Amino acid sequence: MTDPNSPYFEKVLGSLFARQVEPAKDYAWDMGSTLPTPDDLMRRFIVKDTLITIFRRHGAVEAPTATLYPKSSHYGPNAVHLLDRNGTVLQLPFDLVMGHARSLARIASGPVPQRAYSFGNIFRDRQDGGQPDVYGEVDFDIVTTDAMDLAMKEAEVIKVLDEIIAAFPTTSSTPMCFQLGHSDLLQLIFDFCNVEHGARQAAAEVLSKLNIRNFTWQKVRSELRSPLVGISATSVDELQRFDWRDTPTKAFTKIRNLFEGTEYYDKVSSTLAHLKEVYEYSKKFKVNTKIYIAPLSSINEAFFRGGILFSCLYDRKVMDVFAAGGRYDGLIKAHRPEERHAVGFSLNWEKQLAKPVGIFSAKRCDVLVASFDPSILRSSGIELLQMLWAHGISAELARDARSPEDLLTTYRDESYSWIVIIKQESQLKIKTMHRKDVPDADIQAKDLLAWLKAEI
Amino acid sequence: NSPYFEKVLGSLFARQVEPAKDYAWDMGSTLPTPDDLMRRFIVKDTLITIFRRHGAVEAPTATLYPKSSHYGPNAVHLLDRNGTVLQLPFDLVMGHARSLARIASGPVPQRAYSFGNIFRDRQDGGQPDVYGEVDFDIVTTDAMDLAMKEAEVIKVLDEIIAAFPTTSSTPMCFQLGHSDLLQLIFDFCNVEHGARQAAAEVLSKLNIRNFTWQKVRSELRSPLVGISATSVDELQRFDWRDTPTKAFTKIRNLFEGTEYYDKVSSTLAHLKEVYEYSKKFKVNTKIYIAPLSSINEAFFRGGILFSCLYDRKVMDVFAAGGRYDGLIKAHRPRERHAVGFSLNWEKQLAKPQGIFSAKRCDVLVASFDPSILRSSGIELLQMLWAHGISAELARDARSPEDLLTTYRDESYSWIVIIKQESQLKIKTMHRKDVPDADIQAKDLLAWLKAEI
Repeated sequence: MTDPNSPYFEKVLGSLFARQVEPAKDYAWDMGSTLPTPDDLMRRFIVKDTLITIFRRHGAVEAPTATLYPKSSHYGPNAVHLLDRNGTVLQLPFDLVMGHARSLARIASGPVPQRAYSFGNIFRDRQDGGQPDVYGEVDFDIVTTDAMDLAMKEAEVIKVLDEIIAAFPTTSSTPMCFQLGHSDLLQLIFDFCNVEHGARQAAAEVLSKLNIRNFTWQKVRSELRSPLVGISATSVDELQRFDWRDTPTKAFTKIRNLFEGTEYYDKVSSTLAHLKEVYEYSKKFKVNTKIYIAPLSSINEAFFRGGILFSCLYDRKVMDVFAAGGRYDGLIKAHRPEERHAVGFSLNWEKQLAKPVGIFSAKRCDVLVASFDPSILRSSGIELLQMLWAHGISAELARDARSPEDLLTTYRDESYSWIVIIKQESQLKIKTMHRKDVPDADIQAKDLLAWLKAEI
Repeated sequence: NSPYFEKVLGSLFARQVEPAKDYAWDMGSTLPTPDDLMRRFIVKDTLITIFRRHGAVEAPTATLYPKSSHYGPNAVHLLDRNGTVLQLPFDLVMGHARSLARIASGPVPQRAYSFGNIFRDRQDGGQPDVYGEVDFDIVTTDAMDLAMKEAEVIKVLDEIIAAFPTTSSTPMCFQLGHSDLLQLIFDFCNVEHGARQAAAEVLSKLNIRNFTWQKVRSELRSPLVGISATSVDELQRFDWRDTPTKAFTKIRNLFEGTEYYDKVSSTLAHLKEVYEYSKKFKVNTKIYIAPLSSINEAFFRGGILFSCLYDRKVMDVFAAGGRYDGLIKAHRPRERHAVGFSLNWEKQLAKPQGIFSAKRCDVLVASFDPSILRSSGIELLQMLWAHGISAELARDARSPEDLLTTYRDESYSWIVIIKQESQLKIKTMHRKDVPDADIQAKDLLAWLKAEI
């Protein structure tokens, strides 16, 4: 109710942007700040590198992401908000689709890659004056200027996620499933159950948790019955007639049977044909993960108004989300002040794929170059290194050591494929570390490249 | 921080966006073309390959932190909910030095690279300008072999130079200096301390893009800096570069008989050891000593400074860096040592049969029957993907001339056309002397491998 043009607003802005940071807040910013261990970092590199290999098979390129933009009303206080000097409230990305949709709505007309992936940061606010929590998210998006084969693009996105499942150990040998829904279906269900328009976004948000982390229909009913949402007891009864999932042919029949005599039938039928087409394309793409139709699917439905929704789940007795997405044509249109259509998923790849709970056998560094003579180390050692780098072999110089025992103790936390020790008179002792049945070999320095190549 | 300042702050963060401001934010914005994005992938992929040879891993980069007094109004400044003025990265070294001073995570990787964004503030309400910077850093926990680590950073740059077409056939050079050398020159030339940062900023342009000594002297004598004419004359005695042995001799001669001689000589001995390690690393690009080197010297206080330059008649900067141990200490609250470089890799390397012959997509799967395209086409697609072959599906087309006209702005290695009875017509597009071939669909995989 405050006057937005109140002159106290400019007074405090200029006053605060003139203040230098107070020391208590400067120290509080990153007091208990920790960095991932270098073993975490190598795991992150293997995951990212595997992910890009999958994306590139599809002809995708990396696209840049928006870092900063006017706040969206679609987020609560755990989004990071910041003020620029002329008073606009800005946010850091909370997900990556918001900035991508805004960019697709606002950028000048021009060509955009059809298939693109992006690695960006998303942020969570903490209320202790510390820096925001930061997380790596990866998106894969298919953007077209024509509305042709919309269901086929959607099935390719599901296919990419199926390829990711197959590529990683945390997902390759565990039950996963896809659950497909559709914003038009959900809104027609809301029409069917006489859910008041002012309550639907709140209802969608509670439903997005249904059967995730043991958030059963009883919990859902509570929150929908709370006066913060305010759904009538009869409407919740009707919505519960849709609390199920099933394989597609069955689920399409159930749904048509639920809407049989209603005015909603033709629109639902259009929507089920689209899901059917997606399901059929997924069979052509050879998706191995089980597909379910879940009519109350609603994760981020405000972003996906008018389009398919999908989530990929850990399909165990208690389920959790692996990735989620949908067609966000409607989010693009809602941000226009050049038709563009987009479907994609978002994935927290570090949490789901990189944290430990094969591809991870790759070493940070294959060759350690060492010598017990400090002066040989800093001459011949350097000359071997640049040779190995010139032939694509990963290699690093050791610190000084007095004996093999002392060297391996110093490097007890590291893991190499080979440890090369430079002796006097151009002779190399090679300790093979990636096995244990292989004895140490002395070779001539001139043969190091041949010996390493022939070893593999 | 009276209850006054809070109440207005909370109301500021509740205020709705002005429509004119919301439009201005990204009115007129662009993305790079899809061709630029593929070139960026190739460059980034080659860079990472170089870095991984050294055992390096990618380290995360700080996105947001309390504002540094060193930047002016072209750095992006933002207020958080507690009224602290924060900034977006203006460069990557500031964030890395803060982290190394403020975390206690014990072991950090010794060799690391990072790709981050840096930002420049705009005046017309538009979003900040964004640029992609890449850094390579070597971080150590003792003062042993600092010069060897510095020479390795220089060798990584030499490997980048040899790897890319825009740098491997152009005259390039390294110019080496040292913050202690620069500050001893300032003492020798009687340059007042309040003027040294502005002086070092002017000197960082010396002979870059025709910024000759005449232009430097004008700025040094201006109110931007305010150095005496005597002091500028003495500084000109250092306006040269030479190969290292000859450079060290000239510098010792200029300082002979001064109180600074000992510290100069000690500093020259560090630079000689970097030069000697560079020869052992087999650095191919010419190395010069340039006593007035000063790019970002405030970040490299107490450490070596170096730039990598295009060495044509008109010179320009490729990458720059230095040892920023001193920036780390300056951020300790109320040891770690680091050296590295920074480079705008998109501008220098991605801005345009070579690394850039790699195809965005090797196979286009087409058909002139829409139901075959959407049945057999999908099946061939997933089969190609499952064997690591990059492939995409064409839109509908009525003839090969229509298909080729539609895809004029793309470049594939092969166009596979599906027709009746599991017959494929394969057009070879990466050569020109190769005629079309019809094969059985069950042989597409073998046929492709028989060509590469």
